[PDB]
Amino acid sequence: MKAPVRVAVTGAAGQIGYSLLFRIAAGEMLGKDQPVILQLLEIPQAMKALEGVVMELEDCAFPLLAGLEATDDPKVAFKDADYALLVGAAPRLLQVNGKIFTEQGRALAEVAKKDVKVLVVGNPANTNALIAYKNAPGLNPRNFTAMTRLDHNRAKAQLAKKTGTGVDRIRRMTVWGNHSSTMFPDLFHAEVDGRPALELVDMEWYEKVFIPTVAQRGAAIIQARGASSAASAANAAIEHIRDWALGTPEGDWVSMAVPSQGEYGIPEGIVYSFPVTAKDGAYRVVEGLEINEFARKRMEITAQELLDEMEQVKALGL
Amino acid sequence: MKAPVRVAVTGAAGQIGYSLLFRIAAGEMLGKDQPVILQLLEIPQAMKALEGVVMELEDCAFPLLAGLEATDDPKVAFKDADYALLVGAAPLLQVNGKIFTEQGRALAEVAKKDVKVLVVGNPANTNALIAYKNAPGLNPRNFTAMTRLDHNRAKAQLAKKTGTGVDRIRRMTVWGNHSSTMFPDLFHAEVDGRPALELVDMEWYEKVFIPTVAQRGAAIIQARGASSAASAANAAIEHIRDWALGTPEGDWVSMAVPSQGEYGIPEGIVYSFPVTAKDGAYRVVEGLEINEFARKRMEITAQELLDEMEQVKALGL
Repeated sequence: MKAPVRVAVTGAAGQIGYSLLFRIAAGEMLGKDQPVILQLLEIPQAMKALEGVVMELEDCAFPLLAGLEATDDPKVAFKDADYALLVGAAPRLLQVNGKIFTEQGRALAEVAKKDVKVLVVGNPANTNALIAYKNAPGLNPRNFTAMTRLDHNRAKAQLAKKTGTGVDRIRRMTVWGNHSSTMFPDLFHAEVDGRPALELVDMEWYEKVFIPTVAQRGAAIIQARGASSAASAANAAIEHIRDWALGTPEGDWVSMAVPSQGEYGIPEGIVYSFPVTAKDGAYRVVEGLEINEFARKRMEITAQELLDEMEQVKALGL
Repeated sequence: MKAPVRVAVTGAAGQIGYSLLFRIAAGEMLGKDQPVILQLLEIPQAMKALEGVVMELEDCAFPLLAGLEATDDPKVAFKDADYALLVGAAPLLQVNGKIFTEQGRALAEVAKKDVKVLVVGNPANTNALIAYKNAPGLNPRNFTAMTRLDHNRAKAQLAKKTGTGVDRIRRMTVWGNHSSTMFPDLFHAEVDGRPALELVDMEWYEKVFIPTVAQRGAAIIQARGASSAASAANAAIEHIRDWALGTPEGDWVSMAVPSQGEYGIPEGIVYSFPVTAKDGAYRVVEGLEINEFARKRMEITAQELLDEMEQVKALGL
């Protein structure tokens, strides 16, 4: 019934975009009652391939796809966007990523809706989201986020498997920090069918199996498939946006990397994964948690990495 | 939260699978209240890649994915299957003969008696034929092939031309099979409750629409450097979904199903008809007036499928 919303998506002809766009047009991201207009962006070199993706989207005959355009100019892609998924990044320099997210930052602040919701997916996501909101004058910095939902989902999957519990009964999972080898999956607050996770697993498995498995999971899939985890990444992005926009379940929370306002003693400014609830299009960092020494030490090590990256970005005036 | 159903999918680590499995596991195919168990089949050389796909599905934390296994053994993949999506085919007629003879047999041996079978791998109509012929004990009526992609392509082209939403287009039909000689039918199709030819003309229908639909797959390969995996997967999902959950009232879809001899289509071949579906059963729309322009074009694929059916018999498949 609702009026259409505009969804901008970059890197739209790449593997993540190919897994992402069809499910967005199907209504899996914002609901069955919410028509979407897709505004897709690519580099000029990939525009030919992007037109092929457009033909396929058309070929699904999606009833919620209320509009569809493809461009290589950010000021057209971001034009009156309500949502902006920044999937495309440097092909793998902090130089290149810097120029992308500065350009895309100012473009968003130029032509997007004032309360546009921004999700950075391309790595390094946390620092790219930093560069982006930093160069987005007039836009609330808190509308800029980066994705740790995949680590979140990966962590949850390993816990369900270990405890013989369905994933739908795993709640209050948390991944702190950035999307990197220093990320911290937190089982001290996680619940398995209403029991504390560490009632059902002990510390040695946590430290020696669970944390390394989640942290190394991307490399394993690359090993098996000969390609990165596009589909589970895209599903993660979809859920990141969906929970942000439609709300988190009562009693639960998710991981979102957001500009730190100092909570849990995390340095201000940097984009950092927190436990969050979301309601009516707005997230709130979950307060009132107790942080022990093991958690604290690992949360600080991610923070330091992010602080290192921030001071390096500032070293280039970005 | 109904009891889970088992869904078998072959060629699971291929491009179409990679687009398929995640939407299925999410509940897009059978509904949000229907848990599924995915039983994934690949060839031995692809099992390593398939394990990667398994990891990825797990990493989505899908609440409706009640189970998940990977195997290179059809008798394992198809065990107690309620649905079977036969996506993997030859990467010729000999090779497909072996594949779909074996998979028809596996299905007979171990799948549910009322297992709904969808053949996606090309040439789908004949592969479905070989599979139902080698499936003693299963109903031939449950063996189907996909023409939903062409159907959907055709809708997309009619919508673009008339400037209306795709949701105002109903009763599209693509007769025959997934091939260049397929027949998209505008004589029965409707735009906003009006006959399509009151909104577009015969010349455009003839010289633009029909070849545009037939050449579409090639146009996508030319653009992406790869085939239509995602829209193919989407067509497969809707094929099953409409079959399972029913078609909208006043509407119908295309499905290639065993012909019983109607509409001048030789009996026994699998052939795309306009069909409705209600309660997991499909029914060919009957009593449509067919004109000679259409009949002639339908018979091209009807006769080329009949030839394939005879050619398959001569090879004892």
